[PDB]
Amino acid sequence: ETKVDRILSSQSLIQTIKNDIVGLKAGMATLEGMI
Amino acid sequence: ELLCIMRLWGHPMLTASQAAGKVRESMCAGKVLDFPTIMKTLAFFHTILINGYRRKHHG
Repeated sequence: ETKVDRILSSQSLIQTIKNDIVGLKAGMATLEGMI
Repeated sequence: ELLCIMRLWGHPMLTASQAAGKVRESMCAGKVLDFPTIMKTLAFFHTILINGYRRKHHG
């Protein structure tokens, strides 16, 4: 259970990754929009 | 009809300098291009080509 706890704590580091990647996509569209 | 005859006064005489000067006015004037617009029209060139080749090829 302690090790499962460690896995759970990182699984939401994934949620931040998901957000950062979404931010990167909006940015990349900005680059394409602005020449 | 009056148009098509309104052109009736002889083709004017030329001078090298003026023609060269105008086509120079078409020389470097600015690398102002809109990448989104050129990319969109690129995509449409692509879809036109693909649709056409599929049409006649019929495969």
